[PDB]
Amino acid sequence: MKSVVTTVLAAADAAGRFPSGSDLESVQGNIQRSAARLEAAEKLAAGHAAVVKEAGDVVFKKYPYLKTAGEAGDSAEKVAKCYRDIDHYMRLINYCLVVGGTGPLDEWGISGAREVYRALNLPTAAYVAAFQYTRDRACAPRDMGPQALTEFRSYLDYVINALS
Amino acid sequence: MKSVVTTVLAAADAAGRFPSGSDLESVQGNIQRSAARLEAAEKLAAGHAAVVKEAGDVVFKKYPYLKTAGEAGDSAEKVAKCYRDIDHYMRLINYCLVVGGTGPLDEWGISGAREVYRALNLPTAAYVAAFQYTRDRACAPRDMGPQALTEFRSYLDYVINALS
Amino acid sequence: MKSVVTTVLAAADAAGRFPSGSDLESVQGNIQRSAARLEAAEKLAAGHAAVVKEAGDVVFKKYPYLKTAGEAGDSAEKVAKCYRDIDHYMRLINYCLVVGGTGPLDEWGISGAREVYRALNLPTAAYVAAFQYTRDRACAPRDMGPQALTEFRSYLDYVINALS
Amino acid sequence: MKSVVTTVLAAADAAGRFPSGSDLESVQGNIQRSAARLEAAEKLAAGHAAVVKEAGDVVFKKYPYLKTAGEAGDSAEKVAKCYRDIDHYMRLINYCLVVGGTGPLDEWGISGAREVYRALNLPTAAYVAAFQYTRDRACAPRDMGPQALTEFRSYLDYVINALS
Amino acid sequence: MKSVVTTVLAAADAAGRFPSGSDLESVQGNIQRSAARLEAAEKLAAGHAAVVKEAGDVVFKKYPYLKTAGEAGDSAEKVAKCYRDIDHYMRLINYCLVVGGTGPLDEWGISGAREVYRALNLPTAAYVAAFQYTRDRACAPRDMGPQALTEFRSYLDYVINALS
Amino acid sequence: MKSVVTTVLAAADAAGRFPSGSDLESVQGNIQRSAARLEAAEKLAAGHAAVVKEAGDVVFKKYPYLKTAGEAGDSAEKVAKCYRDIDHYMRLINYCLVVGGTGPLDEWGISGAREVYRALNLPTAAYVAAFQYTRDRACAPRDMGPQALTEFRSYLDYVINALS
Amino acid sequence: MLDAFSKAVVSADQKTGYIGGAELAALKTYIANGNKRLDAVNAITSNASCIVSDAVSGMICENPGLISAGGNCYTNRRMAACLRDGEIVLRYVTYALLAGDASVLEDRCLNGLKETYMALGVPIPSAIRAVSIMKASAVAFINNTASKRKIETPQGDCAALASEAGSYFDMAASALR
Amino acid sequence: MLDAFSKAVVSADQKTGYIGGAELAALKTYIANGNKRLDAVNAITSNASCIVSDAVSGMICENPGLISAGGNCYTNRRMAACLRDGEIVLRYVTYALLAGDASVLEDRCLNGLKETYMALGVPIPSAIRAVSIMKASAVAFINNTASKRKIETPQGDCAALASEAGSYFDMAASALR
Amino acid sequence: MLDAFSKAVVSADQKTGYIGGAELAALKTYIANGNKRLDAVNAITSNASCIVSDAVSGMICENPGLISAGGNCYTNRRMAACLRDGEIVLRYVTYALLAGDASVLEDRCLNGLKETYMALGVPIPSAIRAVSIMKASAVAFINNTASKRKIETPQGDCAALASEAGSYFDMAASALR
Amino acid sequence: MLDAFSKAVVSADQKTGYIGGAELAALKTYIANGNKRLDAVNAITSNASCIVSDAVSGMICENPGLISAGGNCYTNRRMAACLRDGEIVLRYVTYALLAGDASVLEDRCLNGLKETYMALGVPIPSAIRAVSIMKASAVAFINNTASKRKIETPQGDCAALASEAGSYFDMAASALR
Amino acid sequence: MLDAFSKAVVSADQKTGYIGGAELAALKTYIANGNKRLDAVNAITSNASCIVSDAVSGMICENPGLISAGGNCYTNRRMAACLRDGEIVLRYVTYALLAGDASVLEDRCLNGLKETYMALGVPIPSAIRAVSIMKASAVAFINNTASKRKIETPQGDCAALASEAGSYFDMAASALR
Amino acid sequence: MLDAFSKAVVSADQKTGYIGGAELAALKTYIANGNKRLDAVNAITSNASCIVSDAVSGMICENPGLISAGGNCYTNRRMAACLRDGEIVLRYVTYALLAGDASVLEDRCLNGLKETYMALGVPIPSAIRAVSIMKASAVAFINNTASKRKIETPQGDCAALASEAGSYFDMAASALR
Repeated sequence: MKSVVTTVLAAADAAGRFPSGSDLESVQGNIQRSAARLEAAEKLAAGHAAVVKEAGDVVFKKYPYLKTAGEAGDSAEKVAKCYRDIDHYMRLINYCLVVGGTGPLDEWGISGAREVYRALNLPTAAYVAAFQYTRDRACAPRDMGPQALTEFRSYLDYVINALS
Repeated sequence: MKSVVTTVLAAADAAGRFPSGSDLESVQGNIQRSAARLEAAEKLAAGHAAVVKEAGDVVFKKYPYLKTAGEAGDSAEKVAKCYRDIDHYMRLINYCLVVGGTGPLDEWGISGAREVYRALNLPTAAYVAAFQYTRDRACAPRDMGPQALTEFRSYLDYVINALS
Repeated sequence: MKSVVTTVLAAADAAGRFPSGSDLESVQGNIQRSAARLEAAEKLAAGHAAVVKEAGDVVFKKYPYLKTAGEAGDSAEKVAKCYRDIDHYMRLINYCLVVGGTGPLDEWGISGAREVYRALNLPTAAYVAAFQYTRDRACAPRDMGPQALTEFRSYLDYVINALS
Repeated sequence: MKSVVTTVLAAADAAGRFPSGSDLESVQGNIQRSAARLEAAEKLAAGHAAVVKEAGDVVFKKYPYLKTAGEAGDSAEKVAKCYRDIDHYMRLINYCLVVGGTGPLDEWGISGAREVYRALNLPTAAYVAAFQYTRDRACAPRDMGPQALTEFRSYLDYVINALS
Repeated sequence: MKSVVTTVLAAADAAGRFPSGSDLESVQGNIQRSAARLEAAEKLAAGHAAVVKEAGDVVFKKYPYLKTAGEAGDSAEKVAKCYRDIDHYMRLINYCLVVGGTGPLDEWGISGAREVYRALNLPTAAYVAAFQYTRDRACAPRDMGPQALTEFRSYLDYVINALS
Repeated sequence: MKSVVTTVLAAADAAGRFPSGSDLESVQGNIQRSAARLEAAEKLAAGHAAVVKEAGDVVFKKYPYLKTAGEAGDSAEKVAKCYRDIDHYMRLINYCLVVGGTGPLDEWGISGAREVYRALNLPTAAYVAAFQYTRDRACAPRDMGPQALTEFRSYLDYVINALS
Repeated sequence: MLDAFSKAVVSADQKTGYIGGAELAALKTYIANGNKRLDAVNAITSNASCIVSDAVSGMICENPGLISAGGNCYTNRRMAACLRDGEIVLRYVTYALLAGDASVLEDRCLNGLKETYMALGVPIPSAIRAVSIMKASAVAFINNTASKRKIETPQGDCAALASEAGSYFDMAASALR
Repeated sequence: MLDAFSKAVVSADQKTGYIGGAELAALKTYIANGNKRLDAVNAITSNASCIVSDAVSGMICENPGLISAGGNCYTNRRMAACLRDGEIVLRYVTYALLAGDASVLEDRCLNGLKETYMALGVPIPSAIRAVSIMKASAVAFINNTASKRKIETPQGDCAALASEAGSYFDMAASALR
Repeated sequence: MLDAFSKAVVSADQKTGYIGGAELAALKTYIANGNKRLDAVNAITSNASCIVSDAVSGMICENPGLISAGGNCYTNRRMAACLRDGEIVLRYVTYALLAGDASVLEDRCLNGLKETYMALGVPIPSAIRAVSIMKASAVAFINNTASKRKIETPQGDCAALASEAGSYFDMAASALR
Repeated sequence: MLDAFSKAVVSADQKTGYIGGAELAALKTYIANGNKRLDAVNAITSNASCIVSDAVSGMICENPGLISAGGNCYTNRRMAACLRDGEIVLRYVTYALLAGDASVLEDRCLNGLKETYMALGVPIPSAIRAVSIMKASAVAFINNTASKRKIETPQGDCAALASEAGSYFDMAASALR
Repeated sequence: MLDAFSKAVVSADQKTGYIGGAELAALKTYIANGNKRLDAVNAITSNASCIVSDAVSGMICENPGLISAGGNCYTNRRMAACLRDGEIVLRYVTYALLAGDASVLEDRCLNGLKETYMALGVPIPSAIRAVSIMKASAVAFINNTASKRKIETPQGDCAALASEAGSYFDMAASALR
Repeated sequence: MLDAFSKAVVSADQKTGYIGGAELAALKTYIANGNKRLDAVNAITSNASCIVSDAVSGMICENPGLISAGGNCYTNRRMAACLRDGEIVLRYVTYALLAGDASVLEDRCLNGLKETYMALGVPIPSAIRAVSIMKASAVAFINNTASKRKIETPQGDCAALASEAGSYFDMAASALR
């Protein structure tokens, strides 16, 4: 799972090397940046219910066609799966912020996504609208400090780019 | 050249990835640890001639058999090359301290050394003596601060282990 | 380009073989099925402009959200590109019907399409609607004979499945 | 085993593809050509005794040296093995005509043949004489129709070329 | 070209090794066995025309069917090529005897022979007869010494086995 | 294990060949050279005690620094391991002389040696002094005949070159 | 791989026999039904994406534990792998139906699959259900009885072809049990 | 590779045009002559070993320098390589005739061959003669005028197919000049 | 590859010199501006998909010949390849900006690219325009002047970083001339 | 591989849970002890050659049969292989200590090692002793209690880090039993 | 692989012993018989094709079921494979006889062969018979008692060499039981 | 590769001639001098490490620019590569001397070396000097005139072998010009 330490350890292992100065120094960076991203993680863990509801509501306000027959939100149960998916992604974002890298999103959210969404008629623009809204709705200092906001927005942008 | 940033970039490049959070965080580690190692680099730049003379003097005091016929110190020009080599390594340590990684030592000092020293009857114990002495002669705060000393000693130990 | 003859020749070539009985027999299949597919090709050549207009009209009637700001049909030039793309695909279907294989669609229409449509925010459902409508609008003997219709529909389904 | 369908299926499988138009069309060719080759198969199945006896008789009339000491027909039991071999090949030709490709001959008759005949002092010209005679003895419309004759002769020529 | 020295040198080269004891010892084998094989080489150089005529005469006496229409000896120019080929092989045996290895036969006589002789309807038994006769016609001490005869016969058997 | 016969057999096996003339001839060389090297083997087997003691004594006379604290001969038990190592090598030299190639030394003495001696602070010059002394101390005809001396010295030089 | 004709050749060869009148007659009937077989194949391939996605989704809606934490369709990566496997099996089933013989399916797909799934932890009862739904699906399209999509073919009977297709899906299930 | 139909498709595509009308008429005529084309291919493949050995032997009997020491067909290894190349060229010519287009022959055989032959010291004038003999041979079998072996086909005219086959052998020779 | 520090090391090594004093001062200032550099990189990576699609679409809307038959962005396969190259170039530019040195970009991307594009028939003037649009785009995001999307960073000046990023796009264009 | 943080993520994911206050607090403590962990790693790496050579030599001096005829450290080739293995295990232990998690050690080193050693005839009790000596060694250097070589670090307590390191060596031993 | 000399070296090494007078004497005798050993090898190699073809044919004439439908020598492909295996075994037997040691035969040929044959369905009793016939054959040629072909060598006794050769064929048989 | 005998065979083959008489006499004399040739090879191989290190060190002591920064032997990696090349060239020279023919040296070492050295920036005049020093060295050992180390051989003259060895070193130098 990609993080500061697993990336330097995988490079060390490939070269048959003990950890050396640049490896330890990399881990120091992880120590420095942790306060900002763990602040963001904590805010998201405390506030996810309202974040997920706003994001889902925005999807269907932006794309009411999704509720029409033959589309991805054409039953209550499919509408709920959409909000569930948003919840899954926000949870994966919480995990990225805790780990300090994209591993959780890469492995559990992004890999295979395009194939699944294609097979199930799930337009990627719906997901993008959810994340773009979430990104731009958040503000510092109210919701978190400015560096925590940078961290939060970076993972949202990361998933937006993977889907667009 | 192995450093914090070239290691994370080589890993991103092998995966076809843009720099992401953990790469940026690694580089922040650079910014935290730089003061300690650049202090060591500067002290070594200023004092290298005296450090090299002490180390070379120690080699030939420990191993006076080197000055006898058929050995690595059996002419004035060969003795002078010994002190020169010690200076080369200290200069490469200055470079590692600047870069924040083992790259300069790896590429310019360690690679091929065992083959060269075998071909030329240069006992590795002589080099180890020079570096062990240098490592243990230095002290903080006299010569540099405590963390600068940790950095200086780490690269000396790195070389010792590469010749051991 | 995938066709009856290029498939048997690529297999003979990979084995270092002259054409043999089963290769010649395959090509006889060409001769039997050509009338049905060349009839479809000719009808499509004669009627493509009207078929394309119907299909494009259907896309924007089904998905009027495409004409709103930030979407794939939000300018006159972008709408015109949509109808153009539908024409491109129908022209590639004409080519598949002539060749007796999927080669022209594979190489010139399908390869890279998912990457292009993702980059440009072009929902695949819009294309699927165009092809499903076209497939089910046609009928025999009005527009062409029954076997010609089977051929026409097979390539439309081929494209639908490639975008699904 | 090489036939119309196994060749198109092996190509589809290598490319990870479902059967498509050119594949079905290939199988149609198999349907068209079947009457001619199955006519030939049926005539051979009904008439093989006399065909095999004529062919074997011709071998030893053309090459009476085979009956001399140290040669391939120098006992009654070896002469019988020769007629047996001819019978094996005619049976494999019957199978090729049924399958509509060279698979049965390739796998069960031709592969390893040159190695075996070299090891056992079995001149390939003897086998060639058997097949050339068989090919040129047959006629349409008496023995089969003209297209059945083309099919029959094609597999005889195929084995002649594999042995010469 | 396969010989004592090229075999040990190719093995040293594949291992990145200087010639060592067992390589030098192998080459001493050269020096011991050379007298026997150079005697055979010289006798063959002096007597090759008479040896070749005997062998070719034997081929056409054993297999007079070769002179009949459609066979390998059915013109004066084709018969002359037969005797020429026998001379080519004896010359290659002279070369093997000089070199102390099979290299000249391997590269210039055996490689591709089966493909050539199949394409041109040249029965391998005819060649085997020529070499078997030559091998068993020679005797010691009349034609050469006993060990020279062992060398001469070894290369004739080498060719016989390559055509068998 | 590398010898005259195993080298020609490994080359034959790689090419799928039976033993041929150059292979047998190589083994003849082994027969010729055997008297000299087995003479050397026998002298070494009878005289190894005094040879090993002289060699070890010479190491520590040449390099008395080895007996100082922190060096490879700084206990009686480590001094004995040095003489033991010399004994191991002389035994491996006896084996090379018996086999007629470097196999025993390559596999049991030289492979991994540089890594082991580096790890354990065992200067290669000490071993070289032992073998150089042993090589130059021996003489013909007193200790063995001149060709036996050439054989004995060749394996000593071989190990000297592997360590220098 | 074998087809319907080479399968008959393998049987004749086991008896050192020529194929003639008697044995040839069943094969002529196979040829006479050839156009229908081509239509049967087209019915599945034309609907491949729908067959697979409906079957995997049905497997899941009948066992929601598959998409719960630690379920074997949990995460997009696993869901994508399962959809892929659904398509692989369907693809080999269409190969078998075009060839008129199960060997391509057994040799290139089903051999080793149970062992693969046991080693990965892929739940076999659930896979067998996915296969069963694809069977229902594929057979309806062959018979032109699918509820939401029709296929126009000349009027007639494809019951034998639908049963043959069904049998290939049943062999997939049997190879996992 | 391209065939006759995809060659037409490539031209139509350069014009962003559909294929109907006049374009189709030539292609429908190509299909109508298809049985003759199959017989033309059968004519060559059925005689493959004969075409190649006769052409290479012919090249040699007209230039016996080729088999003197330092001739390019000297030693069995060289003669085998030359016979192999003869067969390769003939094989790609039969591919081109089956496809009704030279692309397979140009792309997979003829491209780079002159440079290969120049680098190896293969005498190009001799290679061109071997190709010319195979041309005469193959064309004779297509037209059923071969002196020692006939082929029974329905009566009619294969002049266009014989010229087309000849044109492919001519492309091989042109590729070496 | 090199970074800003190892670039200094290579120059010092050419002189057999230690790094202290004046050499170190510039490098200490590089470190002091490190947070801004991280934000500059974040600016581009966060907008990667937008930079590439806008640049390639822009190249095309200014030269619609590129999407006519026989234009180099004609067919989805070519358009996909061009979008891919856009992304590759942008990726190596972000690597260069993170490292503070062009070597990764020159060695792993730009070396050989002109010759590749010349061999394929990729129109270099069009490629240079696509690079120029990505430059304008990336620089705007670094400076926080993009018309449709802003990025919140601590107030200050990133002019030097924007010029440096621009210089890397300029190297790509120079490499193609 | 996992680290201390991704391990907590795997646990939260098994519960479909977000990581917040409660679970985040233990991880903040891990971060607060980060500098010490870095020192602990440096203590082992700085002495790697000494740790390995002392452990293999100690294993041998306690069981001289290992260097007798047919012992598994007999010949320079085997002795070199064993030293190499000592270093491999130590290297993976340092990886685990830097990551704060055993997965890299278990997955990339210990998985299959017992089976490898049983197949080769490598004596497992002796390997377990080599590992035990490295454990004593490595822990002394972490705690700065090594008899012949000291390491200057800020004054404080590394008992938890020394115990964690010890546990990774114990897992190596357990994987061989 | 080992030879007669390295085999003695392996034994001495197990005892930490030098090879001298006592042990050296048996090896000098081996050297003195060297010319005979060379003749013994030449006797087999000179007749390799005959030994193999006679043995496989004999195996078959004693068990005609091998060439019946479904017999393991049925079809030219299987017959060719069996002839090839006969030659492989004979080739390794000649290697052993030249080296004076069975290790090359055991290590490179016989190890795994029984398992290979069981997995393929190659009938082991029949293989053992083929090997037995080659043994009779090869031994007759060594002793110059073959009925149809003689070998002229200096007069003397090769009984030990014939027994040694026989033993290598017996090891082939034993490895299959 | 060729040896002295196969070189003669190649010349005879160009003339379609047998080797007897006068051709054989020179070759019989080659065999008669074989023991001296073995000693000549032994002379060089026994001193290999000494020849190479002395030649490379000699090249350097005469041109100390080679070890200044930006000299081609600067850094241990370059010095190691240069020592390696010295050894490679010497190895191929010993092969040529054992074979009595330069082909192994020309084909496997010298062909392409000038272009390799030109592409890398390896200074050819310096490489030629290193080769010249190894020549002086190797020739001295062959003639038993080396100042610090003697070799005992039976008394006689090895002038022809020394010139031949010298000619091979000269070919290496010529190959670089």
